Amino acid sequence: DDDDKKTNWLKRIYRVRPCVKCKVAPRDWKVKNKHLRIYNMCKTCFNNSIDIGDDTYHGHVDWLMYADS
Ligand SMILES: Nc1ncnc2c1ncn2[C@@H]1O[C@H](COP(=O)(O)OP(=O)(O)OP(=O)(O)O)[C@@H](O)[C@H]1O
Ligand SMILES: [Zn+2]
Repeated sequence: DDDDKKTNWLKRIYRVRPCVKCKVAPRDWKVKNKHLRIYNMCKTCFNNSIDIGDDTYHGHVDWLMYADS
């Protein structure tokens, strides 16, 4: 089932690339219509980035959660 290919890829993508800042914790994310938004940092590092005043690692990558556009 092609939807399963997409799901399995998104599981892998989420697992293998942790937070860009601490490089250990998984990333924060949200689901937004038919898309998965994976933010660049875990919540801990994101909250801290606000406290320290660094926007460098702010950002996200959106992913279609299904196989067919
Ligand atoms: N965990 C995270 N890692 C990296 N960037 C993040 C994370 N959470 C939020 N951001 C991004 O940091 C920026 C500042 O976030 P904030 O929530 O203060 O503003 P916002 O405009 O309400 O965010 P958004 O545009 O997502 O609604 C936004 O571009 C937001 O997408
Ligand atoms: Zn982190």
